[PDB]
Amino acid sequence: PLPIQTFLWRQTSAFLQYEASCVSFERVLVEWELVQAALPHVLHCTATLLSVAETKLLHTLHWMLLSMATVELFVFLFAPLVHRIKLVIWQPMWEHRQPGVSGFTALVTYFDVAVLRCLLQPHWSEEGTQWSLMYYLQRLRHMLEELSVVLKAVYLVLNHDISSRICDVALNIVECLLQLGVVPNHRLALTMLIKIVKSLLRHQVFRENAQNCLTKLYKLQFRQTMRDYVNKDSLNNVVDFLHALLGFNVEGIIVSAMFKSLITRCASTTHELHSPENLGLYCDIRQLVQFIKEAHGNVFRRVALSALLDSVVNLGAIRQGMKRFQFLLNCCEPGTIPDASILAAALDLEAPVVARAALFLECARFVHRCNRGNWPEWQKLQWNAAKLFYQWGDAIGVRLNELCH
Repeated sequence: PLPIQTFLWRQTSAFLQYEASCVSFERVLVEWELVQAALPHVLHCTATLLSVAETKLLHTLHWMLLSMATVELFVFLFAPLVHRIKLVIWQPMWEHRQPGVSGFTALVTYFDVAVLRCLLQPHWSEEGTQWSLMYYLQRLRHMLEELSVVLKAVYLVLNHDISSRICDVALNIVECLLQLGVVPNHRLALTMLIKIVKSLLRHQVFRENAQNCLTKLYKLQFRQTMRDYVNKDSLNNVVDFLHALLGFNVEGIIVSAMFKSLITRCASTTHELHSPENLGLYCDIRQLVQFIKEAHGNVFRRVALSALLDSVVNLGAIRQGMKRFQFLLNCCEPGTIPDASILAAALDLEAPVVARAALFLECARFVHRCNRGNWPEWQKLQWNAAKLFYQWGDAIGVRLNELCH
């Protein structure tokens, strides 16, 4: 470094005129340590101007080219410019291959580490991202033709925002890494898969690939991490995930592992739930639970009767089970959640008497509310519930007669 540095800054002050500046800009450089020291200004200003001078700046850069921070700056400013320049570096770079300059193409990888480190930026211009991701895809393919930090970077960039192009390229690269066998980390990969599938003729093919990757990953903790994710992440995303997965085996295990915690967490939100703005969301959940009951979830019975399956008596567990039962019963099809058989058989089940009595009195209160007039806040279903109630009563009476008599 020498007192001349101010002159260099002056050049930036011209770019940060369009025609006049290029004359002296080319002259002073045309007329190795000084070249290296001056390269950052030239890279910055040419990137700024590009975002007849084009040819002059390109020639200046080529003359300059013919340490990690330098490549870092190079990538940050020139990655989005690839598609617009339309040669040793540009032509290979159009196909997402390493540039041919020997300055940093050499192997100790400088370009790779540069792109990886700078890609962590939260608001990189999207144009560059699409390139960088494709580059990684290509490199991974080359690896398969003849890395956890890459997964970490992809995960850190995915959360900020997702798009059709971004999600497609992310799915492709994640599939390529799974094919490579990077996973022996598991939590990150599963979370990335969740994020990718959360936003999905064109879409189905990738979706089929999505569940294929999910099945491949299933072979190797899954339940624990999923149970953590469902509670940690906001409901809207969880319900969107379930809608995408099902649409209204992997589905069996995921539901059997997640439904209990989903109901548990959603139960303690009634005040937010009733607010009209979010009412639409509730509708989705209804379908979800209905589907779980329709033909899929036998776990529904076990989750519904949790209060007496997880059993001095444990007050907290039974209270949580009853909270879940309250949410489920008041959710859909009044008088349909507990069938006649379960109520009739509840007398003899080898479970704490308190739980059975609580279930009976809760059904009693539900029937009382139905009588008073206030069904769930929304008919033929009114008449149907009468038949279900009569079946309940007949079964209970038959059981009582058989037992006592």
